[PDB]
Amino acid sequence: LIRNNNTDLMILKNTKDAVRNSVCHTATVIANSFMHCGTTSDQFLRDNLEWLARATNWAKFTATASLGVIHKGHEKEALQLMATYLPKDTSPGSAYQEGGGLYALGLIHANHGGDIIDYLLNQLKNASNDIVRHGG
Amino acid sequence: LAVQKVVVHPLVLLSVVDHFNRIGKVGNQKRVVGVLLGSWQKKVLDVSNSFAVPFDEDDKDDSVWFLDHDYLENMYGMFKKVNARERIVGWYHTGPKLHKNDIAINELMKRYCPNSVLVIIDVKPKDLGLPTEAYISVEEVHDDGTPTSKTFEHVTSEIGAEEAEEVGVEHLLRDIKDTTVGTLSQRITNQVHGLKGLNSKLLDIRSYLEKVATGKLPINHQIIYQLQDVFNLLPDVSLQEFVKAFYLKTNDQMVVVYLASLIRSVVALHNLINNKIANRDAEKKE
Amino acid sequence: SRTGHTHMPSVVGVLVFTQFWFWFPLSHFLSLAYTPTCVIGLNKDLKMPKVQYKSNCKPSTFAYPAPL
Amino acid sequence: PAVDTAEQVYISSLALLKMLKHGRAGVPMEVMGLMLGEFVDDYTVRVIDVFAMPQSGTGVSVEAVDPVFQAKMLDMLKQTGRPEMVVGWYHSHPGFGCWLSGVDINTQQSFEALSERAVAVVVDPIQSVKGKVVIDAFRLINANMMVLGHEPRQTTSNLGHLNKPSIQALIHGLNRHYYSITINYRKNELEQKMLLNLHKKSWMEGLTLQDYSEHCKHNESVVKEMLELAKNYNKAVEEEDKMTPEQLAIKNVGKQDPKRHLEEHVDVLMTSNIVQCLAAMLDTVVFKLI
Amino acid sequence: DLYSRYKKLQQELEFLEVQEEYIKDEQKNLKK
Amino acid sequence: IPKGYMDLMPFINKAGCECLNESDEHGFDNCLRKDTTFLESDCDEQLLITVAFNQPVKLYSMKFQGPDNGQGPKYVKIFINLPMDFEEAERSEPTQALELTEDDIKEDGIVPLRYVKFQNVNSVTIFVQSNQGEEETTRISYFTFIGTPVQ
Ligand SMILES: [Zn+2]
Repeated sequence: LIRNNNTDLMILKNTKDAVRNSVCHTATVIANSFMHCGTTSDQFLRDNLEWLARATNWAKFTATASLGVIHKGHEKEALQLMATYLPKDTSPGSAYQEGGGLYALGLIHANHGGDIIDYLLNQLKNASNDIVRHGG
Repeated sequence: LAVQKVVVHPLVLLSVVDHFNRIGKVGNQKRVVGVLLGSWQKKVLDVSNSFAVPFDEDDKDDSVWFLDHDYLENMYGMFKKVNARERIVGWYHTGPKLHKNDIAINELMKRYCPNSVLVIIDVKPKDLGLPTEAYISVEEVHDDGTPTSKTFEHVTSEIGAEEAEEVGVEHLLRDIKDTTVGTLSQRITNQVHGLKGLNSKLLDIRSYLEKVATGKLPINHQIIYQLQDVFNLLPDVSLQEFVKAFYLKTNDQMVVVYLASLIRSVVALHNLINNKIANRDAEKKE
Repeated sequence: SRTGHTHMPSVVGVLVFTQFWFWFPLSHFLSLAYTPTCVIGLNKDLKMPKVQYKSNCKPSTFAYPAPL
Repeated sequence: PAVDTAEQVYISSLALLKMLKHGRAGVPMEVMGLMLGEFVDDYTVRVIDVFAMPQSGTGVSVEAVDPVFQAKMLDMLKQTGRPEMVVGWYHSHPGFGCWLSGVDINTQQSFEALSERAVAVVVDPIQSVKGKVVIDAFRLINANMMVLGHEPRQTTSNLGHLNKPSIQALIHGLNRHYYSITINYRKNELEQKMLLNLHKKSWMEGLTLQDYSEHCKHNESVVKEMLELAKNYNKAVEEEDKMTPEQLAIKNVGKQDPKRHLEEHVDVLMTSNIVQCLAAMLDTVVFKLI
Repeated sequence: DLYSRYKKLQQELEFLEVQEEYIKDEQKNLKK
Repeated sequence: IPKGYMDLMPFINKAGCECLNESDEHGFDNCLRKDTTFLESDCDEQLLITVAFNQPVKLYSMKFQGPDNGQGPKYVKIFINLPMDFEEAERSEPTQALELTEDDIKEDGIVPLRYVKFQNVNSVTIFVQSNQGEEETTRISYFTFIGTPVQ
């Protein structure tokens, strides 16, 4: 999928300008993860960072989780890949991102959690927020 | 008597069930007693609301029982402010049958309503009968010489609803109720229920006579007096006059059914003609 | 699957995706159903050789849509 | 934290009937009351029971909540096993749809100051018909949050957009000053069977035979009615043979249809006579002297 | 292909029973 | 206490926690205390505790400890938010009937609770149907409920 990633970013952009609601906002993020599933290409999210910041609450959970769909099969480095996107500790509204990162991690290792199970088992154990336990 | 019929509204049944489910919680499973509110129209009672009252009794002794009558007055005034036309018409209790101490409780309730009507509202979903049994206190004057005593006389009870009450009830019974069944099917189901109700009541009398026969219960001589009347009223369907009249009447109704069935077949053929004309015309243009 | 086996992640992914009705984040489970459409050539060394397969049909009957 | 469109308001069978009974009795006054229950979680508001408030005086509008009446009723209901907090208020809108007016918005702000998740339920006892009650649950939109460019509540599911908002409510400020919460109903088996007793005739009526003098008279009259209808029915057959297809319905408007009344008379008579015959035949063996 | 036609017809017959059972069931509830 | 769930003993109304069939010399006040003093009964080993909370509170686990002499509990029936006369406990539906084993009743054993049924608990009553050694009376220790407020 990486080499043959013939995605069309003009389709996504033409609908990004048509996003006026939170439901249409989160739809594009799920749409973005769909057209880039397994391609490890977050180009749309990189070039629209200020637009992605409009997502709040569970839209942040969905947006962070979209990373795992994009990076499905990226077994080589995912703990460092997710930690690169997400800082370790953050106070404001980070439960949705932190929980979304855990459920993004499982999306990367779907049906193939050979060694990430131990990490997800620890984080779920040492989890305090309900949202993070939801993503974990 | 003073009460000809008691109409108990679906709100009371739901309220009484909710009273039982909230007092008869993990605490206990005794009977709960409340106060009935309603209006009076000619001689038919119109029980339409109720509120719970604190109540307790001893399982062993029947003379030991408590009813918060001050609570009764406080909530009645609370309810009177919202709906002044709804006065106290009696009390209720969810006991599956009567209790020895109801005649004492009715005396307490008789102060707030002289013609107080006790309605036993069975929370358990009985299959054949209505959950409500309306009783009124009467002074039974025995002819054997035994002194006149206060007893409960049965009053026929019916469940009827207000216009908005029935609107909500049909909303809650929208899925469960099957209204597709025609009237004729419903009437026959009424006859089956009538047969079932009679058999159950005949079984109750037989069970009572069994206890009397073995000495479990004493001979009443008022039930037995009534029972002779029941068996005397049993008509003789083997009489020549009755059988001829029955045949005379049955044939009178049959010809009307025959005429209506004859008309039905003609109308049905008219419908078939129109359908075939419509079908033939539709294919001619297409 | 191509052989005919009931692909467990594909079945699971589609059902949990249909639960987006109750929970939007559940829509990502459809990634489980995305099976790549490919022919992977390999050698005895489990590496990918430069092999050029031939599709005996027109290029346009199976091709990416023309970009706008 | 943002409210969710997946939030549901659960009204019990008892609570629904009390608002309909109080709302209909108080037509057209916007008769109000308190909804008792429990905030189960961030997505459920249970309305176990309600109790109606008195009307202070004349006026078709929502009056202020009387604290002494509220305090006394809550205190007394706790004595009969009702220790449920007030989760909002209800009031009636007798025929003009379910929405919140200017007075209702101020009334709801009083509850939202005390409990942030209080719900204003509006019941239309006039527009409610059997099997479909016109009810709606509303909570206010904070003008500060919506003006800045934030949705009043987050959408994480389809559950909040299954019911299309009515034009009457959208006219009166829906999705501008308040939002609607989807209402479900908590019905159990016990309460459903209890309500099924409504209009359940006594077992005596099933075996009760209609008066034979009136039954023959009714049979007499209706059969005579079909005598004229059959005469008219013949005319309708010839008339409709020569009738243009535009007149199949227009010409039937305002003029009685012999075929339609013939079927009704046939249906009534055959139900009447079969039941009378069947019940009579049953009674001859059930009530037998031998 | 002679067995396959016989078995394919058998499933198609059995499906017809399923369809005709659900149509009668739906008609009952459509009347409701 | 288990992580994320606090000891709810300070949360409860000490003035408002009644006891039924409690020997005067060792009572409810000594029961809640961590020290050696217990809550013994007078009429029978059968005993009924009533505990009313200040604010709505969830109960995750309890530590209903008793001495290992045999007077410790062996049958605890827990009732939540009753609208209890030593006959109801004979025939009723407990929220979670609990057979407190010797490990459960020692100084270190904690007893898990059905967190599903213990969510909105404004007042809780615990009943001791039977003790371990079939003695005339029972004895308790710092009976505390572990959980979090409803908030
Ligand atoms: Zn209003």
